[PDB]
Amino acid sequence: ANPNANPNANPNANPNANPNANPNANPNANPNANPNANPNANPNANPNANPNA
Amino acid sequence: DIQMTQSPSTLSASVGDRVTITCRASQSVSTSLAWYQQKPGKAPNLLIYQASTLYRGVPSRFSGSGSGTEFTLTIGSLQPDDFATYYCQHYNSYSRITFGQGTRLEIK
Amino acid sequence: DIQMTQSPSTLSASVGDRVTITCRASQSVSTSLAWYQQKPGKAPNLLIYQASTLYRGVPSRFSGSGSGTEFTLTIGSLQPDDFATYYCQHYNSYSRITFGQGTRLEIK
Amino acid sequence: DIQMTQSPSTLSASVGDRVTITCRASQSVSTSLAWYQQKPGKAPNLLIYQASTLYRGVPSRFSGSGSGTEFTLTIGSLQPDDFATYYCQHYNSYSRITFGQGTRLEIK
Amino acid sequence: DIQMTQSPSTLSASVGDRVTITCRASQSVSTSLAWYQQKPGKAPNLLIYQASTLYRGVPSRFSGSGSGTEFTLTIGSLQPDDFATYYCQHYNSYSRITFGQGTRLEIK
Amino acid sequence: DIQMTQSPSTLSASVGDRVTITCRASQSVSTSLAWYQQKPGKAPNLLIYQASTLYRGVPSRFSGSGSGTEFTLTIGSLQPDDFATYYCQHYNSYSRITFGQGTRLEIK
Amino acid sequence: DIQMTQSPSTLSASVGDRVTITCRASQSVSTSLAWYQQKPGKAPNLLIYQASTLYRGVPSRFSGSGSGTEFTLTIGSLQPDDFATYYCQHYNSYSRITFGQGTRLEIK
Amino acid sequence: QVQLVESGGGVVQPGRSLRLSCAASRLTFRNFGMHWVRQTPGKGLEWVAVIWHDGSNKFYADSVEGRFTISRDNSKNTLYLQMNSLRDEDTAIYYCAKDWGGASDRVFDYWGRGTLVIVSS
Amino acid sequence: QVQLVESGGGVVQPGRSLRLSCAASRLTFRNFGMHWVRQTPGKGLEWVAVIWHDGSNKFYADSVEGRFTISRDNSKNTLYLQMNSLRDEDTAIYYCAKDWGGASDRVFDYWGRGTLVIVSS
Amino acid sequence: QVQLVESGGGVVQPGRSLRLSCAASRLTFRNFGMHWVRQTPGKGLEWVAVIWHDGSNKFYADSVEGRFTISRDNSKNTLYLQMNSLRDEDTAIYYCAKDWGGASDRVFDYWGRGTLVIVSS
Amino acid sequence: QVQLVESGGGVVQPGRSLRLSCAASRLTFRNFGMHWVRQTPGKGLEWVAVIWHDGSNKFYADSVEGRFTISRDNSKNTLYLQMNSLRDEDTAIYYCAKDWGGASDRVFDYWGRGTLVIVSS
Amino acid sequence: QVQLVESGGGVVQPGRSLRLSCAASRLTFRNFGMHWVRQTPGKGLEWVAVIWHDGSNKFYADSVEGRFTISRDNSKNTLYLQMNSLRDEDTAIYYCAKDWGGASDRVFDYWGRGTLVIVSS
Amino acid sequence: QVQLVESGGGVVQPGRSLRLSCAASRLTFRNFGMHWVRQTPGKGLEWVAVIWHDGSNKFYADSVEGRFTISRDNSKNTLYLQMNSLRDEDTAIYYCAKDWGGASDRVFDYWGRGTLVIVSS
Repeated sequence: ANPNANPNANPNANPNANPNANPNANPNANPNANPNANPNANPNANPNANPNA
Repeated sequence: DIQMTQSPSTLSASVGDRVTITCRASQSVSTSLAWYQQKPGKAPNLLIYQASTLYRGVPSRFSGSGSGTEFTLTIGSLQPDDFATYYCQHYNSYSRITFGQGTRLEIK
Repeated sequence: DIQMTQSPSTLSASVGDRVTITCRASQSVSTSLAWYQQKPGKAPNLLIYQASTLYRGVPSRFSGSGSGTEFTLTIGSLQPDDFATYYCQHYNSYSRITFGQGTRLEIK
Repeated sequence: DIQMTQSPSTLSASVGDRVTITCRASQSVSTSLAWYQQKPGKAPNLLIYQASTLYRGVPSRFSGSGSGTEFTLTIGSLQPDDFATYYCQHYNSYSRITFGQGTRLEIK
Repeated sequence: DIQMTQSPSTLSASVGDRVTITCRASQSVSTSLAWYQQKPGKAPNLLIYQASTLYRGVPSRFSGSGSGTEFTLTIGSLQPDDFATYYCQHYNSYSRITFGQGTRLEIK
Repeated sequence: DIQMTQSPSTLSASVGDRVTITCRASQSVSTSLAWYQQKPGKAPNLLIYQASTLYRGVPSRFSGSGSGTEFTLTIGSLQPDDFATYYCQHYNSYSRITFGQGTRLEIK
Repeated sequence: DIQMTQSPSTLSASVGDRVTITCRASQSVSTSLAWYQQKPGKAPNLLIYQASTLYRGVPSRFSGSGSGTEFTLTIGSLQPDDFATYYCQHYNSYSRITFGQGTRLEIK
Repeated sequence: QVQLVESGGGVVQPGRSLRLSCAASRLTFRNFGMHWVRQTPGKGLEWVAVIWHDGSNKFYADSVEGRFTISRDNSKNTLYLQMNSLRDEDTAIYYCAKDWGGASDRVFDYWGRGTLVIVSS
Repeated sequence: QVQLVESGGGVVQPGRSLRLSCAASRLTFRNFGMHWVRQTPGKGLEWVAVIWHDGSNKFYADSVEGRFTISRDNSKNTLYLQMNSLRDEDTAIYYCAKDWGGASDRVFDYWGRGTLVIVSS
Repeated sequence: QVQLVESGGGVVQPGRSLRLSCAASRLTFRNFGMHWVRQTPGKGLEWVAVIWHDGSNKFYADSVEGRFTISRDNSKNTLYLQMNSLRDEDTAIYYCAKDWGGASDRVFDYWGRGTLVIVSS
Repeated sequence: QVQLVESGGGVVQPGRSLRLSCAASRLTFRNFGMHWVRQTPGKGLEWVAVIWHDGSNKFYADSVEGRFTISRDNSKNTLYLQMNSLRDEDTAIYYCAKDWGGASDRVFDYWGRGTLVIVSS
Repeated sequence: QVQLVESGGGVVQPGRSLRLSCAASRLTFRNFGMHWVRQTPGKGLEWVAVIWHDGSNKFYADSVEGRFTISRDNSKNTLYLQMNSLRDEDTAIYYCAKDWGGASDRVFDYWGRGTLVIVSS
Repeated sequence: QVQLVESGGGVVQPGRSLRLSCAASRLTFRNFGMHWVRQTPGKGLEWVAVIWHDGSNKFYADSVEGRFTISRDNSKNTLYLQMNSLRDEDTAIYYCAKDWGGASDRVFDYWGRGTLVIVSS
């Protein structure tokens, strides 16, 4: 019997795939988000503060 | 595409009767069929999905059946408000969405 | 949606017995099930998640197993406190969360 | 492979007659056949698929028939625009796509 | 430093026309942008601060809008005395004062 | 949470040998792992982060590798100092930090 | 910290040609990259900030480009005074500053 | 209760362009894919197109492949279908749609009112 | 230990609105997504809605789509579900919830007591 | 209205390589598998190769097995067929094709203009 | 070379409260997130809590939610973990820890010595 | 009406020094800040330096860091700017500037006449 | 033209302390942050530390945390770094630096010459 693949199998996409967002995602904050401060925060003073008394 | 044929084109009946509307597919669509009721001047509303399951809020007097290519929608007892145009719509995987011609229920 | 059906509707047993409660899925839900116990007058609490993992603080006499559409909650030795209503809840992706009808455990 | 033989190679005809073009398969191809019309200098255009269905946008004067190994394309009333080379193409399962030799239409 | 780009470089128009000059910053400057008019032989004079607020004594025909990176000066009705060089300036906190290239309004 | 499994629980080796310790994940944790060494009576210290990177101050004899759920800690030539308890830690995003049971290195 | 790898380590060229030096990032740094040139006996001097912007006083033959992890510093025309060690430095937010190994460009 | 209102219809000569909108109200628009359904005057029903929740994928019926472009904008809570190279077959009443959201059933539950598009001369 | 106390119940006519609250205590409110679970008088449990930790996304059961809206406001540690266009079915005992926080496990651990809502005439 | 333009033709000596392109326009290229069709100077038509929508599987005619490789780039909306070890029988006009999209009908509808490849010396 | 000392342990009855301190020395305390790691006498290591660099967010393991409250005070350079409603599964050695500082790497590098907390009768 | 006069210009060789003053008139110079802005012959404006009400701090542009030095003398109603290590790119008409006085507004109201300084040989 | 003078180096034994100074000249020290950069004998540049404009915040690399202490004195125009508990890897030429001053750009413009520190016995 024919042992090979079917070269005429439906090659197109599926136009009836589920077109919705997943109602069961992971609805939580990330506990492993970077908890540290930014070392590259601008360490210079602001030259645009008010120069008047 | 898969063409949908529903029979009869027109079927007249009176209040209190029982009618069955069929939908015939060109090829197997498993149980991926839906029935819609369109009253004149309005967009059609969902009646049956998965070819047998009752949609929410629809009176239980409608019943669906069938598998493969032969499917039947049965109204247990006709009511004055159930006179409209009925469409059968398939959503078989890898095939595009098509609708039937539209059966009409005419009073008496 | 996906319909959660669990059997039997009611199962009566005495203290010291072993009972198994099965939940049937309308379609495959992999292993993302849960079992809840509702003692009357109280909100239900969590017992099993992922259909096989025992929650924290639950007695080890509760056992769960199965995959696909056939799942079983097994109580190794029924205890006087373990008479309540049991539900099976699924959280399969791309499908909404549904619950079963709930089996009643009745003394003797 | 399945080698398609479409017969005869050339039919002269005038405007208004009826011409039938056949396509013979060496082995059963069920109903999976398609007919192409190639005007000179252009890529061929689809006319018939599934050996009996009319492709969208094709004038209804083209009609196909047959199943198994004997397939016929019939132009009911030939028109001056309908002079071109016609190819029959099969897409049977588990076999690779092949084309016919190409029947030509000659005026008068 | 923050580099703003104001386009067009030169915009010729007649009296009574409506002209709009833009000012695009290299990065978001909130609303901390100010516009000026500079006549030949004279120092630039302020027109708008906070990118929207009219300075005292400046004609109401000058109006400023925009936030973030895209800002615009609009003169609703061009008058003969508004032919000069107009520039845009930012004063974003933690950033030094740099200045634009310039749109010039020329007669006819 | 994610259950961290490291095997073997306890394996003995002699100085100069090659010993490899694996860590199994319940489901994929990308490549965010960390290996810890705990001498008895001492708080544990870091060897590998990101499942492949050697921490500064740690001898290059320690080596880790793997991706997905398969991760292995490899010792090129076990020295008398390296006799201790070894833990594998994961810090996958959106999941809580858990550890393994702790593999033990025992002399001879 | 990010290992900031620049390739090639050493590349020879003669005056007048086009020479390009790139630097690879272990993970995305967006566009917070900087380039430094270090002639022997002198501290490195900045050429490019924001991975594309030429610093003040920097000759126009110096040019930076790229984003994410792939960046390129391109020499418009190599000059006899452009023979030194070149470094790539990133200042990504929430990350510590690291430098590259240093690419040496050598006569002929 | 969720109502869908369409707009942008009228009369266009064959070969001109046209834009159709499906501004929705009280519907969690971003979570739901949307379809367009076309009803010809002969009371036939044809499906037009579908766009996913984020707009990642689109699918068109072959009768409008390459001529119809549908785009969804989540921010303004509205859907767009732009029509190019129309002809006599595209004169019909156009309904918006909203996929029911099930795992594998492509059925429509909250239909819109409908906007009429006429192609003639 | 974490207790959830819900409030805002009562009896309303069909078609009227009603506000509910789930003021929580001793729980890290901002870090967890929450649900609303509805238990019908027929002892059936039914899920209603879910809001993410920061309120970016909401999902509703189709039985309450276009009628229910949940809102989270982290500052006073409370959860809201405001109802529009109720009917006879919507009469049930309303529980709060708190998703367990697993990587992909949607389960409820700290259920609330329950707030009763009656729709009748 | 969906147009496929092919390029990369010319003349090459036998045994040399050559690259072909089928840059598509206005088609949702990602959803459709594509075919290459070769038309010999004898006016015969030969099917060459087909690639699926995402490139998961490829199929070749026995006359081009191991010498021809087809690849698809969904991002740039184009199709590639690279030929190696050419000979005299491969001199023909190469047509790009587009599978109709039916459930089980592998039939080409939107063909390209055509690219001529000459193998001689 | 960066030493973290902990204090405030002892033996308490179940359901009673206790305070822990993690006063640090020579470490840049305000620029680093810190953790609390629990090691049961069964030699198992379990993470307990983590607080961001200004204390904007706090995360706890599910087994300790609602019972343990942790906070940071940069001014006198110490870390606290206040214990409420304990039980027999909290008998363990409690380790202070410091997040390495990687962009996405949550690993502990300078551990504290550890303070024993025992609950019994 | 508040008028500001600059003086002290001329032509100097590169590397030489020069003092620029913009002594005020009818301005309350003591309590309110001053600005120095350069307008190159290319019609571009470049801010140079700022001095506060009491002269506590000096903020300079990067192109003038270490080559310019500004000072304030409130007693004589005058503002100073000193310049060293000059080169060709620093040729322009030098304009003393005066802020508006807003809480967060660095905008100019009473602008200078301008003084020309040339770097040549 | 802004030149940075750094001093205080020499050869020290492992484990002993050492003080490095970065006295500035003509640069506005108060309004600019400062950086220490270590250039190893293996031709590698490692960032060491940065101090804010007024000393409010202070950062270190992982290899020098707790063992290095930097301080900023605006009064006599110097940047200070105290160097403690050393071993062999700290033997390198130590560069002073000054961040350019951009809103989000941490790039050094005016490097120092460098003071070389030996750790040996």
